Amino acid sequence: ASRLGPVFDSCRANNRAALIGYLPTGYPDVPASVAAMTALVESGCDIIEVGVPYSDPGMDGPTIARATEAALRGGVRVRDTLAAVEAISIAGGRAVVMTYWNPVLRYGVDAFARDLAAAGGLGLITPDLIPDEAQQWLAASEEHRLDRIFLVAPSSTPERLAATVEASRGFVYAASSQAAPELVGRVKAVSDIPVGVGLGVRSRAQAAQIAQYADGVIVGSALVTALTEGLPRLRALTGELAAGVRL
Amino acid sequence: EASRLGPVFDSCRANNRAALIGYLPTGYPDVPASVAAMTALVESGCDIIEVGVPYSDPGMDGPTIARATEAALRGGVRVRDTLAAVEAISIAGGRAVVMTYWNPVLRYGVDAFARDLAAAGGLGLITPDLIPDEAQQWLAASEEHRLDRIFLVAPSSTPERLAATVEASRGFVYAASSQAAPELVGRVKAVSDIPVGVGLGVRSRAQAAQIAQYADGVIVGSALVTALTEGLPRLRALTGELAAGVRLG
Amino acid sequence: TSHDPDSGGHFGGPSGWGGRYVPEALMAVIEEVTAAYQKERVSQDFLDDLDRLQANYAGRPSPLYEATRLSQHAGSARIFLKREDLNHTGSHKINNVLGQALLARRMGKTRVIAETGAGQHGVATATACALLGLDCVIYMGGIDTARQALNVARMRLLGAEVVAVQTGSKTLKDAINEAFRDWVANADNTYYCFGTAAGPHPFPTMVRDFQRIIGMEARVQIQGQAGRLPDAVVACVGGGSNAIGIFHAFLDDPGVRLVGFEAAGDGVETGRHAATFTAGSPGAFHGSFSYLLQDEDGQTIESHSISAGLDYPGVGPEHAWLKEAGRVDYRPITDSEAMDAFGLLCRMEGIIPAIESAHAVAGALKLGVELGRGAVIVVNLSGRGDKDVETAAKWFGLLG
Amino acid sequence: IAEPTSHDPDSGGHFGGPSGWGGRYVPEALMAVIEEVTAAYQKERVSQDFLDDLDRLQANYAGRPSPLYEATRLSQHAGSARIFLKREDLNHTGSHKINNVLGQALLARRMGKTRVIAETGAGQHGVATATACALLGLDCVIYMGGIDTARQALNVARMRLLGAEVVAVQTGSKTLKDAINEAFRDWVANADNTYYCFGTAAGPHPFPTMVRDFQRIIGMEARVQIQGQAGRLPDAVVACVGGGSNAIGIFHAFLDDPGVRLVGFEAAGDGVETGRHAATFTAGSPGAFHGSFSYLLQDEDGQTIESHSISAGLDYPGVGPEHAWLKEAGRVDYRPITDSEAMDAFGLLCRMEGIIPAIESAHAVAGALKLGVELGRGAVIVVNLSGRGDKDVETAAKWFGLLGN
Ligand SMILES: N#C[C@@H]1N[C@@H](CF)[C@H]1c1ccc(-c2c(F)cc(Cl)cc2F)cc1
Ligand SMILES: N#C[C@@H]1N[C@@H](CF)[C@H]1c1ccc(-c2c(F)cc(Cl)cc2F)cc1
Repeated sequence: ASRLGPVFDSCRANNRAALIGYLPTGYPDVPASVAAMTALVESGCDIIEVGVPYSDPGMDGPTIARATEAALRGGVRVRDTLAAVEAISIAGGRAVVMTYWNPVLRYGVDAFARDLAAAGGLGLITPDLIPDEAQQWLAASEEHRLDRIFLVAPSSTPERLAATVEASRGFVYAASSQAAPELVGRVKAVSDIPVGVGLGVRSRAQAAQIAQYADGVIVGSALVTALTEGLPRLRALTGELAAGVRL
Repeated sequence: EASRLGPVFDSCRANNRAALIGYLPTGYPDVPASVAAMTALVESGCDIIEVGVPYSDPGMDGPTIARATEAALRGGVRVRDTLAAVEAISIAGGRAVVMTYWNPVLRYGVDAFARDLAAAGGLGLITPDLIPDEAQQWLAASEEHRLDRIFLVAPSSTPERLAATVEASRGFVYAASSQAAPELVGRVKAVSDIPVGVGLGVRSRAQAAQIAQYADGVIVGSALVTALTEGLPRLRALTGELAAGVRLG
Repeated sequence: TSHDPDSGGHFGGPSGWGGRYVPEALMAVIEEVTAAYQKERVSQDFLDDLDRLQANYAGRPSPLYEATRLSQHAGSARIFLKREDLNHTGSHKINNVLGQALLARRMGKTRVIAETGAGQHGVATATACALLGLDCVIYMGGIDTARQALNVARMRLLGAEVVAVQTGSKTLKDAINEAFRDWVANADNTYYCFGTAAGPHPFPTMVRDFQRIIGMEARVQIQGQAGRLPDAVVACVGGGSNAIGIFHAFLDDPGVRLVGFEAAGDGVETGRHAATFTAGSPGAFHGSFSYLLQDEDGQTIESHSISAGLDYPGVGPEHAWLKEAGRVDYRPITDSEAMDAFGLLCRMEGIIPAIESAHAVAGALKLGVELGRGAVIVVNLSGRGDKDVETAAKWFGLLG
Repeated sequence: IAEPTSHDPDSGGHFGGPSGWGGRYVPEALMAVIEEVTAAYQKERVSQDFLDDLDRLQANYAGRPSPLYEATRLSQHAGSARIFLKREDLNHTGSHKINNVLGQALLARRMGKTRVIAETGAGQHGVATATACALLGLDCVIYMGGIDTARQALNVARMRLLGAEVVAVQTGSKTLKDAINEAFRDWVANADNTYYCFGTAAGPHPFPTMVRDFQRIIGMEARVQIQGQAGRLPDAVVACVGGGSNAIGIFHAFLDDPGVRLVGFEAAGDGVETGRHAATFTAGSPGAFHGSFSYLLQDEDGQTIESHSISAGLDYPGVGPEHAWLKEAGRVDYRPITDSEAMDAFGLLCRMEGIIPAIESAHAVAGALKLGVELGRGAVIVVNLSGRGDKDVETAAKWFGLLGN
């Protein structure tokens, strides 16, 4: 089974989807970001996406890209992300790391998987790593018992979607009007792996719309904006999002 | 048959002197003021007057003449103003030739310009950018209207072109230029007895005296324009000094 | 096909140079470009269309000139200049954009996007798009659009749109990132005309194949004028397109040295350089595994050079393979060295070189001193320096 | 091989009679160096060693032969005629002018001259001269109007980078025709060691013929290329006409071809009726100017009228004498093109073919489009694209509002 298997299992048994919240390490600073990720656990986040700020995030929207620019300006390091994963685990949370692949290559693919597992991390979301280049990652993924969350797109060919879902473990990230549920149907037609959907969820009503067909609701840009206004707004927005996934 | 300027050099040679040849451009500062200055040159001892036709692109002219002809054209000077100046110089009892680039003459009409200039009392024509190779129309018109043809020779002139240029000249030959000017006159006098005028940036009486030793005529132009810019009293004063310089005894 | 990568785009097998380090959202259009290229790569109608444009439109072949007055400054060696500066648009970049624009119309794409630094590749792309009737959008760093107003108007006169990128450091690196995001969203009707021999498969191979004509011509020309193969072939290396183009025909010649010269800026010891091989390290960047300038965590660091075309933190993966294989050596050339070669080429041969190309000339002078009298060195003069006259005038104090 | 001399002037440099066009309207102080240049050129124009040296420079250094490109996307605007562009824009330095300065600089070396002087309008020929002078170790001095030096700061530095010296002419109207006057005065003083590299097919003998010969390669190449690509001789060969060097260079190979129309297009500025133009043949009259008897813009007294054009290369009050002869003989027709017609063709060639032409060349392109409408579908017109427009981008951008305020 997968490390996140039990997480989605207790979600389906409660007639709800999983709330998956993203936050970048080191925004506005490293201690403040860890305090915010701990707040996500307290406020009802099932899975945490701890993002590694990268200097050239091509797949990141403007809100997240400007927060990782600020975090890098503040001097965030890759090891700071593993410190946040350790803090989230001690607080009873469940955390995966989302990062571009070059920081992993610089760290060492086997060494990063080892230290990520040793910090309590459960998986790795790789937006710019396709299974065709994941030879080293697949080996370290199995050796250290880590989930590998690959991404699929509305433009994925049937041969590539099946191959990408076959290579995934834990859940499949489906990134993008009705193209999001159609993409989820293509995955569920070839495998029974949970599917996460993140299209810029913004309110409680939007979280329920995705939760009608997706196993996990991925929220990222909205949590960063809430954290900019303040920490109390983050737990308030996360509270509204936690109520939407149960509807 | 003798040239129009022939008897002038004969008389100058008899009095043991060189001819003083003065240049002034028509219409500087204005047309009446230049005519008054050309008249003053006759009154002050100029044997021959060079009446310059201002031209928009005068390559052979120095900076003093160039700025003076620019100002004359800004004032709207015309080619016919030069013919009127020749009339005034003839009326004042002087002798005038016209120095001009060839395009104004071509525009006016070569035979027509020779006719009207000869009528106005003109004696000859100085052509700084007309070599004998292009002077077929001009040779015919100068013979028709009894006008002297003053071509130019230079220190760099080949022995063949120098003889051809002297052969083609009537009146006097213009030698335009350390020791280049006397050597140039020696080359002309080695093949002909035609009078030779020397222009050399003459500016004082002593310079005119040096040239009068070996040349038949002393040509002064830039220094006269500079003096006219000061005024007619300064121009009369300078012309008297130059008239004294050409006289050797 | 002897020096080509595998189906995944990897040079050297287990080393893994190149590949496709892109998101899945872009793999459909990349497989579409790879299939289209491998189909037209062997179509005679495509090769005939390209040859007609190269000859009648771009001015190929470019000449090979022996700069005899440079010899006394190159240790009495013999410097031959591959005159890519005489191409249409003024550089070797016209070779790449003619092949990709022809391919884009074979694919049915109606829109072409391209990155650019100070404007050379953007002008070339707009030139090819106007020629073939393609909608063209150029992405340019906001810092570059502010001080390159005439190159912008140049692309604008050619009928292309120009977008100033204000994200990131607002330069060439960030313009590529923005064209990437554009291509992800518009891959149905848009083709990405990349400007150098990097990026994901098949772009490093495809661009090299389009630049191969430089080396093929230069190898025929040098044997005709000198009677033998050269002792060395040198070129400047930014992303690597003009270098790999002239290097490729000589790869299997045992006696021919291949030296690429990269921008060292103020010096490699100063952190204000662009020497990717001299001071960089392997990593994944812009869709390929190659060398780049990065810090201890793998973040892209800023590059500095008086050249615009060599002001790039990365380098093509096939060059990283040739460096590992020991076939090509890569040496640094500083700003000062390049400008001395710039002015020397102006005073000695009357050729005003692109400041990028002057790095190759400067390295050729140093290499001619090493090899001695009579040595034959072919130098790829990638571009002309009309775009750089103002920069060079300030350098020598001829302005004021 | 030395090409024949069927259309040459007489020994005095006169076209169509011993009192026809051309000749030498220069002072005697200059005839020594002109007879020296004439003798040197007549010896070298038939020297196989000289023609080999020039061919070697034209091929490996200048980039010749230039291609002949059929601008298919222009046909719709040219009455469905077929427009072929002689791509002189691809020459080294970017214009046909490199053909002229290479031969004359080689000739200056053959003569033992060590110093070369030249005029320039907005900088194009001065850069070309300085280029050849750097290549052949000659000292270079460029004369340029003070108005043009202040307005063309980069071309001055371009010439200094090439090792040349620039002198600002602050006399007269301070432009092209006054830089020529200053270079002429320099030659009279330094003829012993100085060669005057004149920039067009005008001036005294032998310069109209010599400049024409160094540009005849354009027409020789084009006449072969047009037969290979079109299968027949063209219906018309056209080119822009400033002084006339690029036009006469492409015209010459087609002179004895009976059915090939020859049309030169001159700059009409704001319009021939507005007095702000440079249409020498259209609004000028015969006269002697800059050493030759030809056509020039002059008033009733024979004074030179200032010329105006949005292009700097066609901004010249005169024209070469061999063109005046070909006009009188009826071989070549000369038609005007305004600033707007040229800029319209400038932008069209940019959008349709990706070629940014020199504004001088845009006049020829504009006239080719008009000629294509007159000649109709299928007509084959060869256009001399005399230069590239990188120098004219700033002017064209202001014209099309691409710079704003
Ligand atoms: N994920 C991701 C990354 N954000 C940046 C750094 F890796 C972004 C990126 C991805 C791809 C490219 C790319 C390119 F440069 C050229 C071509 Cl032809 C195709 C491409 F797909 C560029 C930047
Ligand atoms: N006299 C007289 C005239 N002052 C101006 C008008 F004609 C001056 C002049 C004379 C000659 C030339 C000339 C030239 F343009 C090119 C060449 Cl190659 C040789 C030349 F000699 C130019 C201007």
